[PDB]
Amino acid sequence: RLYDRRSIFDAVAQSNCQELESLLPFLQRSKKRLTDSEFKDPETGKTCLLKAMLNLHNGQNDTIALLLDVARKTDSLKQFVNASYTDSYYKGQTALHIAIERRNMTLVTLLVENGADVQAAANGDFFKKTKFGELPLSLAACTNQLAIVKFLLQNSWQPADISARDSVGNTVLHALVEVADNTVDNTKFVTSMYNEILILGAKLHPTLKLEEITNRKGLTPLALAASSGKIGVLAYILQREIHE
Ligand SMILES: Nc1ncnc2c1ncn2[C@@H]1O[C@H](COP(=O)(O)OP(=O)(O)OP(=O)(O)O)[C@@H](O)[C@H]1O
Repeated sequence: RLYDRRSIFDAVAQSNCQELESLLPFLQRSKKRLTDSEFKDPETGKTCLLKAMLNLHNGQNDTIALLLDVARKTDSLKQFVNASYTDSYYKGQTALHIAIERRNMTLVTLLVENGADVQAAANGDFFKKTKFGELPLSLAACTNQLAIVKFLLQNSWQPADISARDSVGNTVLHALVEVADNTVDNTKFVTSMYNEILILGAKLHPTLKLEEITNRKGLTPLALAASSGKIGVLAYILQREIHE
């Protein structure tokens, strides 16, 4: 009949609802909400949904489901599902991001249909270059996740902005170029995903001049490849760029 940060986090990660059974009335009666400070790790920002996203057997976590649901019934749902990591390492990350990272269609769908921002920028160190993509779109795109990419743009609940730009003004095409490392297998996949995107550049916005967008440096996706030295892809872009 009561719950604290750990109590919930415990069951969520344990992946059981018998101990979550009755979370709503606590929140109802205590007028506390999963959203406010108490139920977050100030260090990171892990909300109980975010713990759930990390802990999942075979891709399953029935917690996620009777959790967005308990969040929805408590007047905090858009706020709850878009919660990102307050830290400097995993800065932008939302529930949605992880679902895409973890290549989970069933979870990425049961998430945006509960109102996940499909424009949330993965702002942290984790996504940056030190050894892109940044946007749920550009991410799925770059991870080779076409089945999800389509779901993002062609979405009935919330369309992904196909011509969006991250910090450093990079679109999905830029992102792809940025990922081309010249391997037989790499060039192939980037080429395909590139093509596929431009094809959806027909059905959804036959009006958009997508090939022509400039990043913060001021390069077209082609112009990037030219300097970036991704010769394989540059050849594709140019070759296709002649209607076949
Ligand atoms: N977006 C992410 N992708 C992959 N791994 C992550 C991500 N965010 C956090 N992690 C890693 O996974 C762990 C988070 O999962 P979880 O909270 O279940 O860990 P835990 O062992 O239960 O407890 P703790 O959070 O104290 O480690 C972190 O230890 C972190 O190193």
